[PDB]
Amino acid sequence: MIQRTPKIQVYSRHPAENGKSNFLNCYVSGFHPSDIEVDLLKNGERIEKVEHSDLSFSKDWSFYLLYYTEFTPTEKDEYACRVNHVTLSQPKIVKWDRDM
Amino acid sequence: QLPRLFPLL
Amino acid sequence: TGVSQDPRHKITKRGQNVTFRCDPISEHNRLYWYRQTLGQGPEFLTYFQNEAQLEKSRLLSDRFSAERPKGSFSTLEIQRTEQGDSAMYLCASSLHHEQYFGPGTRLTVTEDLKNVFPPEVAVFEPSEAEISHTQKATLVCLATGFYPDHVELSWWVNGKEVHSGVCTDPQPLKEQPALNDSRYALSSRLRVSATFWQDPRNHFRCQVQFYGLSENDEWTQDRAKPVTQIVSAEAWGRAD
Amino acid sequence: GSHSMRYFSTSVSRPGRGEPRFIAVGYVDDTQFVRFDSDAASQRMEPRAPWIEQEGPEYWDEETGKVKAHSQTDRENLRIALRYYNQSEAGSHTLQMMFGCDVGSDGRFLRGYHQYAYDGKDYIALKEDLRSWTAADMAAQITKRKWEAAHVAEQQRAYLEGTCVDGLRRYLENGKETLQRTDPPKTHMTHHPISDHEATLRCWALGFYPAEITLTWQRDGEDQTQDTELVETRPAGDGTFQKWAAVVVPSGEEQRYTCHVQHEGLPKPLTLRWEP
Amino acid sequence: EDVEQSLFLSVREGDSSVINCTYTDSSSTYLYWYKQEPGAGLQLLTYIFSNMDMKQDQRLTVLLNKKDKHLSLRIADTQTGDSAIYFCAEPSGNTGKLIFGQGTTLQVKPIQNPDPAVYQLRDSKSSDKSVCLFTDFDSQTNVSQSKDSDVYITDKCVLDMRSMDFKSNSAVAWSNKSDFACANAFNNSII
Repeated sequence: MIQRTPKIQVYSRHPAENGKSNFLNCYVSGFHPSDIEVDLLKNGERIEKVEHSDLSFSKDWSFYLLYYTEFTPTEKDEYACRVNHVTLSQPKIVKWDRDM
Repeated sequence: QLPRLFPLL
Repeated sequence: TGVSQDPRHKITKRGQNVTFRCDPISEHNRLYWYRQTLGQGPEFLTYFQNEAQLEKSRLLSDRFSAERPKGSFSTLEIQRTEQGDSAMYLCASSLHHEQYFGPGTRLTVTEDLKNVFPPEVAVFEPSEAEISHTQKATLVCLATGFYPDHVELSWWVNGKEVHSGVCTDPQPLKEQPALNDSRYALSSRLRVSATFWQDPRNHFRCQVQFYGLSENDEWTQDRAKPVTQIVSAEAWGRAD
Repeated sequence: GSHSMRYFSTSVSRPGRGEPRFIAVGYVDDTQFVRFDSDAASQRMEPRAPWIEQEGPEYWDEETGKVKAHSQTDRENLRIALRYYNQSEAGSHTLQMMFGCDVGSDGRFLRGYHQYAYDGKDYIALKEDLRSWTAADMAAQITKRKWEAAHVAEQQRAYLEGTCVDGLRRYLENGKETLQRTDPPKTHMTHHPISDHEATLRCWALGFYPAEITLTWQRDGEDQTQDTELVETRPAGDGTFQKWAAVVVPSGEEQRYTCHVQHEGLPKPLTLRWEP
Repeated sequence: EDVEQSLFLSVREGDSSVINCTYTDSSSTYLYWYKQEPGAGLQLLTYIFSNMDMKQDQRLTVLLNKKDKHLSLRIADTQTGDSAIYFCAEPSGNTGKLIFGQGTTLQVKPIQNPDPAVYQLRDSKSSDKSVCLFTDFDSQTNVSQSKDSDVYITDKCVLDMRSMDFKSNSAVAWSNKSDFACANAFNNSII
């Protein structure tokens, strides 16, 4: 029964600068089957008002999903995406990195 | 615009 | 000729219940019920995708109920029948889009089972005038006073069914065409050569297959129970 | 040239937790215009693009009826797949379906698609000629013989060349600003020292539409498909897309490497070298 | 909103019969012709998909105009055996359930040179009962109804004797009453 682990990318919609309104994105793709848990974290704490896209898949039949929230970046604040899937023993955290 | 009939496997 | 329906014909007293059966072509996933009144196009009753009944019309009232328990066969049940229910009840199946229809269940709803009568059958011999002018002979067969109008008229010549020289009226005509529970009459012609008719060794039999009561139907009248039967009439050749 | 319309539909059986979940989404090229979610409150084909909201009342009633019928049929198809593979009904399985049509510049029918996968594997596919089927396994051979006997392909071809292309032409005229556009990529290079001896060059493409794009690496005009990293093309969340590719590089050797970008929105393919 | 076809079409044996039908939805990907004989059930006759202009099979031609929602059935060299009710059918909604026209009864008229005669036929079983046969009359004859409710007259019936290539129109009259003569039985105009 085909299983594919998600590829996880955490980024901003626009080039980040501190004080400027923006959107924090967590894109999860290449995964099977469709059940997946995604959270956005600010300094390790779950961000509450997070939207996500409608379940779709690529030609190769692997699913993809975008999770996003409005945020204003700062010097200090550390952002992260936490994913769990049947193909992971432990929730995977990927930190947001402006250099990416 | 969706079709009005889908096939059964 | 793959879709089966049971029974072919049915007579029930108004207010009684009746059940039809449809056996679709072996592996067909989609099954449809239609009602047809003479003169007119079939009207959709209901739709099954395997076991699931996904669509019913407003024609299908409380009294009407279809089931298809295991996919496979389907049954339509009418409760407390009215005379408006009298119709052909058709079944169709398909793999996808192509719909194959069965021969139908011809339902007749009558106030009373005493309203049912087998045909009387008479054969009328050719005229000498016709034979003189045309060197042809026409026999007419006349089936009268039957109800309901579930008959199949055939001609048999020296014990063998004929498939040429025959015209049977496409629809029986009512003895009172305005009344709702009128008895019916039906005529058929067999036309042969004068020479064939003029050999008295030749035997002509008009046959009417009547579809009437089942042998489990209640019956307390004195005249024979008008069950499913063959009534016939015959003439021999006439050397004239 | 080519525009495409695609519907992507997922059925997931959850035995115990009720009936299977069904999700369908529609795209024109890389823009979503509708969704249906069996589990949602509305029980309706919903708009998912501002430009589709001007479709009349009958559009929405019809598309809703047709996506609920699609729901039922793919629900039945999960149960048929259980039989064909002799699986228990205790298990959870995924049926995926993708169909739609392409038109050229001239607005003419180019291509049709009608494909299924069962728990993530190709099951059956309508061939490019739209006359016959590709079965990927022994179960799918049963389906294929059924479908060739019932003329399913001839019937689907009439939808694909008929209502599908008619829909696609209408959307392309009613969502003109969004759909009939190219946004060229904004490109740059970043350099990340990772050691005394090693470094990462990253080639960036931001804000491009449509999503189709090629980023390639060369070392002195030789293709570098080695120590190379290509991320999935990702949505910005605003109708545009992003991508990067990276090569890990010995220190001092940076100038020998070129990033090459192709996109419809670029007149000529770009070459980029590290030299800030 | 219904599938519309004409209720009745008369054609002469050997001529081409066209049956017209306007259907409801342009999105319908197939359209059927079923044929019904007096006794038998719906025969699936021919079909066409919404992306074909025309389809041929033996004497049958189907023409489709998807734009106007016009479907037509052409029978070449119409024979008396082509007499039946022709129903056009279109899929309705999302189940592939059919809606049907009311159906066109195709009456094929023999071209035989007429030789009209009324004969009296006597009951075979030693009785005093009779029928009148009005036979071998022109295919354009309107055999009108009885004024009298105790005189029964059938419709015009086409008989084919194949061994001879001989078609004839026939009608039958009978009555229980005494003063019934065959002379007076059949009122008919040649239209």
